[PDB]
Amino acid sequence: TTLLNPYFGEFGGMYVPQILMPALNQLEEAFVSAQKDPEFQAQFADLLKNYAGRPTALTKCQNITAGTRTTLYLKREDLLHGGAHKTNQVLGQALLAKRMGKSEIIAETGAGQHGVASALASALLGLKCRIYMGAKDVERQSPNVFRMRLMGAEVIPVHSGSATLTDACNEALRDWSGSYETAHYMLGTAAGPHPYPTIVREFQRMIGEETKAQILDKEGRLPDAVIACVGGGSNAIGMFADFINDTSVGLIGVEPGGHGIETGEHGAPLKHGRVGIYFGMKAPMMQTADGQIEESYSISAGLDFPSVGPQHAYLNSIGRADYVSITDDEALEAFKTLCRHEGIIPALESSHALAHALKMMREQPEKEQLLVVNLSGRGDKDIFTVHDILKARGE
Amino acid sequence: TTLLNPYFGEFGGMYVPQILMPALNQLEEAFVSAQKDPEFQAQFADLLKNYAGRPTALTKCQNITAGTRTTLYLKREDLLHGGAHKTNQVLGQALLAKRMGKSEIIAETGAGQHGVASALASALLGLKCRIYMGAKDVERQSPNVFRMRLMGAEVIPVHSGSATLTDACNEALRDWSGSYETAHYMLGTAAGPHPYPTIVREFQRMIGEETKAQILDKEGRLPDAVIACVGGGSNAIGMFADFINDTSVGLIGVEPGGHGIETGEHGAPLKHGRVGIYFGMKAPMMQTADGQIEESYSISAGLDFPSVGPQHAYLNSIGRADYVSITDDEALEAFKTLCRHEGIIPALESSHALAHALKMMREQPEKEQLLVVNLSGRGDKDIFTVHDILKARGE
Amino acid sequence: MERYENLFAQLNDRREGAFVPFVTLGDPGIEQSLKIIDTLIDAGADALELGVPFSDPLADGPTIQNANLRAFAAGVTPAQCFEMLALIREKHPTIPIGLLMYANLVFNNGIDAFYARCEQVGVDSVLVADVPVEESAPFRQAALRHNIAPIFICPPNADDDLLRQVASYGRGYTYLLSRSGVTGAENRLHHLIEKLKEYHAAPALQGFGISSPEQVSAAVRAGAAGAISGSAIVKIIEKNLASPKQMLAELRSFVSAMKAASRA
Amino acid sequence: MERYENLFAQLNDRREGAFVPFVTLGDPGIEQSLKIIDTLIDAGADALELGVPFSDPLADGPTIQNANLRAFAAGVTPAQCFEMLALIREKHPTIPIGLLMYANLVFNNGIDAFYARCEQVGVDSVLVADVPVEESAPFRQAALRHNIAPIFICPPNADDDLLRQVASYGRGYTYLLSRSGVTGAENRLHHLIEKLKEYHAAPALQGFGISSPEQVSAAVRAGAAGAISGSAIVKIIEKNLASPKQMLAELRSFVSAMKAASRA
Ligand SMILES: Cc1ncc(COP(=O)(O)O)c(/C=N/[C@@H](CO)C(=O)O)c1O
Ligand SMILES: Cc1ncc(COP(=O)(O)O)c(/C=N/[C@@H](CO)C(=O)O)c1O
Ligand SMILES: O=P(O)(O)OCCNS(=O)(=O)c1ccc(OC(F)(F)F)cc1
Ligand SMILES: O=P(O)(O)OCCNS(=O)(=O)c1ccc(OC(F)(F)F)cc1
Ligand SMILES: [Cl-]
Ligand SMILES: [Cl-]
Ligand SMILES: [Cl-]
Ligand SMILES: [Cl-]
Ligand SMILES: [Cl-]
Ligand SMILES: [Cl-]
Ligand SMILES: [Cl-]
Ligand SMILES: [Cl-]
Ligand SMILES: [Cl-]
Ligand SMILES: [Cl-]
Ligand SMILES: [Cl-]
Ligand SMILES: [Cl-]
Ligand SMILES: [Cl-]
Ligand SMILES: [Cl-]
Ligand SMILES: [Cl-]
Ligand SMILES: [Cl-]
Ligand SMILES: [Cl-]
Ligand SMILES: [Cl-]
Ligand SMILES: [Cl-]
Ligand SMILES: [Cl-]
Ligand SMILES: [Cl-]
Ligand SMILES: [Cl-]
Ligand SMILES: [Cs+]
Ligand SMILES: [Cs+]
Ligand SMILES: [Cs+]
Ligand SMILES: [Cs+]
Repeated sequence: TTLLNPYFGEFGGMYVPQILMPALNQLEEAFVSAQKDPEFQAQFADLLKNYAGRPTALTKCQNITAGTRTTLYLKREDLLHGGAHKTNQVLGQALLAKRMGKSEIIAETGAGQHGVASALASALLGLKCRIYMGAKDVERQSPNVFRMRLMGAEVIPVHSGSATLTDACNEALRDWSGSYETAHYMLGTAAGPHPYPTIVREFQRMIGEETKAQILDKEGRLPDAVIACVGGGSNAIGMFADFINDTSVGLIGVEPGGHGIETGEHGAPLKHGRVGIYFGMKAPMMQTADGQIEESYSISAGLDFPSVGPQHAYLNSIGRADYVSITDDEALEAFKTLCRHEGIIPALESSHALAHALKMMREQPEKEQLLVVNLSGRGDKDIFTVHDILKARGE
Repeated sequence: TTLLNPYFGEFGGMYVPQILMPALNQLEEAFVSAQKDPEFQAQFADLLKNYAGRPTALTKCQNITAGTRTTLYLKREDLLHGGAHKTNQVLGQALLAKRMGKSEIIAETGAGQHGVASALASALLGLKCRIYMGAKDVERQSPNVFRMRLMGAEVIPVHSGSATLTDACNEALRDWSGSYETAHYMLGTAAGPHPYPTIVREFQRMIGEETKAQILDKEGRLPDAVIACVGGGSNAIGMFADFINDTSVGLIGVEPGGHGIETGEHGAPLKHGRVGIYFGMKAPMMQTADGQIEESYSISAGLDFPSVGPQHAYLNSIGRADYVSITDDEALEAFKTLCRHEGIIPALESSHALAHALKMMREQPEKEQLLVVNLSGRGDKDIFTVHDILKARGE
Repeated sequence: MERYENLFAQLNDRREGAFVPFVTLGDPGIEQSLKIIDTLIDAGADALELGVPFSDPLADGPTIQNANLRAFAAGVTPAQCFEMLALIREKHPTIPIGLLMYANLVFNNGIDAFYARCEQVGVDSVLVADVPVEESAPFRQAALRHNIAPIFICPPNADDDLLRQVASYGRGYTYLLSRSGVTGAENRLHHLIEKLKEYHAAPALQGFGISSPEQVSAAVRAGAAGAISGSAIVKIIEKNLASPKQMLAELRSFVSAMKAASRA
Repeated sequence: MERYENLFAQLNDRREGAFVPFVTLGDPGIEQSLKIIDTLIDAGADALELGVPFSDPLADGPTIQNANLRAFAAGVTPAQCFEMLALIREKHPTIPIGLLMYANLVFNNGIDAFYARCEQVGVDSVLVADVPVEESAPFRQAALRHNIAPIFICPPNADDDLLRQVASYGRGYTYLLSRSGVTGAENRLHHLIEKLKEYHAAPALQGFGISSPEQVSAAVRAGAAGAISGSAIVKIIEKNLASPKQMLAELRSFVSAMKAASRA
């Protein structure tokens, strides 16, 4: 029994070992109570404004749309403390842990952005934080690993199986299986078992709420579409949520196409995978014909996750949101274009969303359209990756 | 003849070759006109808010002051687009260049933060940007150099003499000596010949103006002191300016003490150098007994500049502002402390200011004091430097 | 299903509890796994719990994680597991065979078709490690339609609603969880056993951390029907990978000792 | 000061313009610099412009930047420069000697004391490259008190207020700047010359980019009093660092050609 519906249509659920169900029920009840608590909301609002820096700017990009009838705004989650939207919801979950009387934080991370976000929130709020990260990812993300440890967090490489995100996901749930009485599991995206897809959405929905207020102030109308990259789905659902009942506003999620959908080396399970049950949820997955969870692929580490949040699968199924993919090369061209013509260095994750907006503009340049891209993070973390590609390419 | 006083007491002036005086007079007149132009002010305000992200947060740091009677706020210029306060005034100078009908930007940089700021402003406003940087600095700041070039700027290493900031300063003035009819020299700090110390202050004074409004809102009173690191003096004078007539507010500038003042390996000319004439101004300098300009030193590249802006020398002389120094080791301990107890990674430059506030607190822990630190940038750029020291040290 | 009811009736007539080992199918290879399983039965095992190798076993500690990877190193697939299961049943008509599954392998080609394949090869029960009772309806319905016992976990943190749920919905045996955490012999209940009997639950087997004969006798003394031991068996496999014959001899001596402890 | 007035009076009597080379003192070494300077005079130089090596010569192009660093490579200091200057004056009583200074070296131990030292060793003029007329008051006052001509730059972008300023304040000669930019022979005015004469300015010498005899004759034809050449001389030094004797012979032939061009 739960207080809230664990499913979005047929997607979602609570597919965890029985031993973890009391932890999820506790978390659901604490969340439901906190959402009715003006004291909790005020503390969350205080941290978001005075510590993280909200509201974030909404930037009109004039140079990149010149000569077309597209107006393009970027919602600047790259300016949030920590450098990405991940910071929003870890502050809320850290307050939820304290509401429950918990003193320790467990977190998983692939790219390191959510782990850095979890470590900074725990340092600020006095929580002891431990972060699981696939050993492969520890090796390629030495900067973010050092950031986490500077903030007092314990970073634990996971040599299980593939030694990547999903195995870090596994060891986090393994740990929480025995420690949930004192520790809260701070999941990093809008996926996993209920109540996490719901909590993460509500603790990211200021993205879309601010965007709506800002576009109404600047343009006098709602956007024609809002566009966001989709790894697990947290920045996208944060941008989408306040527009879901504005049925004139298109909701476009961009999955990583990697080397090309036809190559199989991609991260686009929503449109090109198959529904399965893993990581506590029923959701589209990258999986073998035999039902083993496959490895995804993307140039951007933050999108390299073989599933997707269940609310996205549901919004797709009913036709409310449309999902597309963008390849490595398209994302790289969008990265360069924003650097050179707007002076903003975007995360390679966010560059997937920008690339699709640039496609919408370039394919139909006399179509009048007002677009907002969720600029989910800054791309300082990506300059070494881009440098190595650019000069291995010749340019 | 000038419109404004080129001197602060005996410090300052316009000590440039005669050929450059018409360029400085043009710039002064354009600045004076722009400051009376509501259209210019509105465009500058638009860029500061919607592109750079102002206002920046004022963060209360509870954990680091626990058990003392110090209340410490951090003015979060680390959250500004680009990652430091440098972005503020390059947006204003870029608009001044356009006001003059100029289409090219010349800039100098030592650490790369001002060069990255100049490149992003020029990309946004459609100016062709070229950036001089000592060859030594090009080698140690490969990340920032790659950022500048991604934004379309030309980065030119200077093999002159010491091949550091002052020689980059020299080649910039050399270039401007012949190109000033089409190019504007975008100086990066509150120093050099008039009118630059005045312009840079006025285009940074939103730091202190916002701080005053924010502290009055949160605390109901003015701070007891505001504290800022001093390289050339731009973030410090930006924080100080709106408080200069609030004579109860202490103004504390922190110079880099390097390995220790007694070692001679420091960057503290205001308190431990000698007045000289160089870089277009009369100001305290690091210089040999024979009047050759010496090399400064600091762990932080952004403070490694052998002089100081003339307004700081003047404020010191009349006793309105007090200047102190902080060594490498003190700055490193402040860096670690903020990471671990507030979840904020500060620039090693800003860590000098934090270190002195922590000293004020720790030396007199029952003294009631309300302090603001200018947190001039974020320290992502510094994690490799800190990592190498920490493990060469054993910890 | 039928095989558990016959086993427990015989064990009570012999005044014995059940000893039930777990192994991963195909660890360390198909041929050696089949010899491992025959040794366990011949040494005294009363029933079997058999894991199908899965990419992401989030309920298993490091010992069984490594067992899954050893099986993957041999190229073991679910289809090869079901051929093994048919051969095991053809050799052992009365031994109850339970599967330890992860939900995606059951759901992959259709939940009903999974349980139909279980019936065809002669499996007796299926435990789906990441399906709580709250999500269990389609699994337990398919199980019962194909004469497969659905096995439910009774955790130590259970309440009375859960106990009534597991008692009503389960068949074959009730898996009495020793503790929180994951599977493992590194980390080592009578109240629950009585309420489960009160609610006419399937007979209880304690698992998760049983590694010594004293723990088997303890489970029988607590009125449980028996005990399950997985990691202790898998560790013996892991210790002896270089000597297959020693592996079987060590397995035989451990199983014999554990089964001896179930008389009293 | 007096030596420039006597020189220009003699040159006009000989119907000649002045040719004035620039070199950095102590480039490439003290001993070789002294021989360089004696060769320039013996070859036809009418006056000298001599640079004191400075850490940050922001008005010099790459040729003279490298000259400063060569001098620093030899350990040349301002004090060693002033000992050279005294020896040069003792050898050459009538040759006007002008210094090219940067402001900090003049200001370092006191502006008045700098010009007193200039008088003691027999310097005739001082050009401070980074002091515009707007900042010149303490320098020109100290200069005049010690019988030193303060040399002012007339740029090509000058207006009539500037022309009247340089004409009134300057002595010795007026430095007629060829162009914007910095010193150099890589980058190669009669209106200003007449107004300067109208305002009774010191006689004009054109500099910045004079590298060929045709340019000297052009300056004389434009009614200037002569021409100054720095980088062309320094380049000859830079070309011949490995052969000191060839360096002096090449210097002699260039200076002789440039001085010949000043007759007409
Ligand atoms: C800057 C940025 N944009 C988008 C995403 C995509 O995540 P959602 O779909 O928004 O939840 C990420 C994710 N990062 C994860 C994955 O490794 C992590 O840090 O651990 C990100 O860092
Ligand atoms: C983050 C930060 N804080 C303080 C300063 C110090 O500069 P002011 O005193 O505020 O003008 C700097 C400077 N950087 C220069 C020097 O190399 C540059 O980037 O080129 C800085 O980057
Ligand atoms: O002796 P141990 O500690 O290795 O325990 C035996 C493990 N093998 S098993 O098939 O019975 C088994 C039973 C339940 C499991 O997870 C769940 F409880 F969530 F369902 C996992 C494995
Ligand atoms: O022939 P070039 O092009 O090398 O010119 C000669 C340079 N030597 S100099 O002493 O007369 C000389 C004169 C003026 C200078 O700067 C100033 F104009 F700002 F004052 C610098 C050098
Ligand atoms: Cl419900
Ligand atoms: Cl359902
Ligand atoms: Cl709410
Ligand atoms: Cl590192
Ligand atoms: Cl808003
Ligand atoms: Cl409007
Ligand atoms: Cl097209
Ligand atoms: Cl004035
Ligand atoms: Cl003055
Ligand atoms: Cl104003
Ligand atoms: Cl790089
Ligand atoms: Cl404000
Ligand atoms: Cl108040
Ligand atoms: Cl003390
Ligand atoms: Cl048997
Ligand atoms: Cl059956
Ligand atoms: Cl059966
Ligand atoms: Cl039953
Ligand atoms: Cl002669
Ligand atoms: Cl004299
Ligand atoms: Cl004299
Ligand atoms: Cl005169
Ligand atoms: Cs447009
Ligand atoms: Cs994905
Ligand atoms: Cs305090
Ligand atoms: Cs300094």
